[PDB]
Amino acid sequence: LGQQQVTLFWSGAITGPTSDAGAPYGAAVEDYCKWANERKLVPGVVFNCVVRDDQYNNANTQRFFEEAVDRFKIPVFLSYATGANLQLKPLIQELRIPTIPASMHIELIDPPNNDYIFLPTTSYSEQVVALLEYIAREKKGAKVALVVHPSPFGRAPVEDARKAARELGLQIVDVQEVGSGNLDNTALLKRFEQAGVEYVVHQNVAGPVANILKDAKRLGLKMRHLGAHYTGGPDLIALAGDAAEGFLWATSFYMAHEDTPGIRLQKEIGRKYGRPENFIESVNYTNGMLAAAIAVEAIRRAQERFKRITNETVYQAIVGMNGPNAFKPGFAVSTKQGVEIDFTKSEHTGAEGLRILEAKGGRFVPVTEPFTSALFRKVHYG
Amino acid sequence: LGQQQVTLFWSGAITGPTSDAGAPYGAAVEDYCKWANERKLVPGVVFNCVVRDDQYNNANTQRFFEEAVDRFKIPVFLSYATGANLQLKPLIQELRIPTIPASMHIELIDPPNNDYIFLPTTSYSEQVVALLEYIAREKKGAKVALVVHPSPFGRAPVEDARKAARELGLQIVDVQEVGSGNLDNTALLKRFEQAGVEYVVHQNVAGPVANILKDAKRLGLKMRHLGAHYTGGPDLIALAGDAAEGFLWATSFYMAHEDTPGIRLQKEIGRKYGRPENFIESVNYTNGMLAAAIAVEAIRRAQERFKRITNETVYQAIVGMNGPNAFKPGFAVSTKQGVEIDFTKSEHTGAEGLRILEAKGGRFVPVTEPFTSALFRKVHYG
Ligand code: NA
Ligand code: NA
Repeated sequence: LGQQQVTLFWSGAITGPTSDAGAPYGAAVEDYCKWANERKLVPGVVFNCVVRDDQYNNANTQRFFEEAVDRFKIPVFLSYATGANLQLKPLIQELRIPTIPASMHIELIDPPNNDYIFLPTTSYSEQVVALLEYIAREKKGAKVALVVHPSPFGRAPVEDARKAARELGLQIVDVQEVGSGNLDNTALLKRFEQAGVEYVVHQNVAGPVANILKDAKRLGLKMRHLGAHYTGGPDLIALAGDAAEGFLWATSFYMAHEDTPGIRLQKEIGRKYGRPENFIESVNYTNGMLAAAIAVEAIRRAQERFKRITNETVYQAIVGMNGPNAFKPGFAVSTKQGVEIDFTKSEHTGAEGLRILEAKGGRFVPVTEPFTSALFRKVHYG
Repeated sequence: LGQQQVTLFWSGAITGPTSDAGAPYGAAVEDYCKWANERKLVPGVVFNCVVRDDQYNNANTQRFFEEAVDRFKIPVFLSYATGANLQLKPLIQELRIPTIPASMHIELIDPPNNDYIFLPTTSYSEQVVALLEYIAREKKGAKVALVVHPSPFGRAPVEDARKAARELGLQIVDVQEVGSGNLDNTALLKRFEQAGVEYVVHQNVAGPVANILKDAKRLGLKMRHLGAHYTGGPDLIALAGDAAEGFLWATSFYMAHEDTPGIRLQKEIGRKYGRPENFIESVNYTNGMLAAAIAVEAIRRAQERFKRITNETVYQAIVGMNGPNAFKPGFAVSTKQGVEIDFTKSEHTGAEGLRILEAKGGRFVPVTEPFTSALFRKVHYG
């Protein structure tokens, strides 16, 4: 009765490892929550916006989550790191709070302790398998190398890739872990060239990838580079410049240059709060805005249906978010079959479609229609 | 329960332009704050820590500042951008609020509206002048170029530099402005070589400087590179690696590898709160902790002397911070006759000494004792 306070809490890497993505992501959550208040998107609710920088340290994330459950009574958890989410799964499950991660690791929505975790988009695995499919269409028996961030995040899609490579007749000849501060990748690239690698697939944030491309260009190599969600967009172009030309990127998001109410809104909100241009255009600002938008829309549905806002009512709002009752903010693509954001008790992936985009003269251009990977489902679910 | 709440407010670039510096700086403010609470530095008071990311946008900084005055009645301001500080001097003077900036621009403490602003360390102008002095004893009549950040921060020491150079018989042949995303610095460096530049002095953060060093190393160039406070430290090493070998750097801080209670405190505080290792060694983590330590010691002394914590009593505790009451936390160097941190109504610079250090084997090594530049006082004050 009257205005109530509701806490929207995100914990992730505004600084520290992976912060190329966590900074714009965190910023979008804070901004959207700010916009929810100004436009009164949820009648009778003022959002208390809590955005914590855990710097990719799982102990910081746990402490911030415990504080947020105990003190702020959160009905939802906007989370970040793969490693952190893996570690908190038992506790998330125990206290039944719906959790929407920036991490797209499929293991998060696999048993046990998976009833409350909802992936806004396709997983690292589907992305990587989608890219491998694209590789096998180009060139049979292609030699491919994986380069991966040194963490549970980098390692996430490695097993689905090996088994997909096997199914497609490709050979994964190496897998290397490369983190930030990779000033000189000469040795690694020379190793790949000796072994006849022809395609390098990346699972990383954009700074390590950019460094590798810069060196690749410098040395004049012919291997093609591809990458999953966090590797690309305008961020990669800004760090790699022309060394990005021809990079192939798998993602569920619309680009900054496409026409969508959601992309339009990201721009409007970004300018409103004076974000720098490169935040406004980041695909990760889009990514955070979708996560906060999902949370804010489930809170709204909870208010309309139950007139009470709890982990339980918010849960019920999310698992009813399907069919004609799906959420279509225009942030991510949809299959010509499907809708944009839809969940059920048994379907925990929001935007199940993705595309492959190619970097051309400084901009990522779609070279596919939205699609789902049946190959991913065979190798992963059997 | 029952404890007096004192708000410690900082606004700066946690992300956006200059964030290579602002992030560790803001992290140190927050941590020194948590630590004051853990240890109850000031009896009967709890510090509430408001650390805000303005992304180097002056409009955000001003809005954050006004809000913190209205809602928290802050007794001190920890500020950041040189540009934001220049714009706020009248309001700071109006509010009679001691302001301790990250910015070291000498013009902040020049009249008018300069009564409430205190530099913790040496200014940009004296660092640049000190460096030009190092150049003239090595090579009479040397050709030098200045490369600066494209903002008031970058341009801050240029007039003192021109003045000094002319006193020394050096020829400043070019001043260039380069910001972040300077991926290719070839055109600029080639223009330097054709102009016969033999020394490059940088006024900048670490990222752009690093990009220039790596290009210069690729091109086999032999100009010597030098830089003011924000250009160097373990952060420049991490970004530039070997290309930084030989860089000459002017700062007032102790190094991470030196032995000091203050440096010991920063490692202990940083590991206590799970900061990444690179933040913990950052000189800008040291720099922010000094700023926060001064703010906290002044509040402490105000409490003890006056039984009230206000903008007025904090100010009195700052201008009495001299002689027998000078402050010696051990973050910054002192001269032999001198002392670490001392202010008067008339002396608004804390640690007046600086050193020149040289990068050898990925570590900055002092190459001088602490000193002050008479030449700087000649050109700037007469
Ligand atoms: Na779905
Ligand atoms: Na002094």
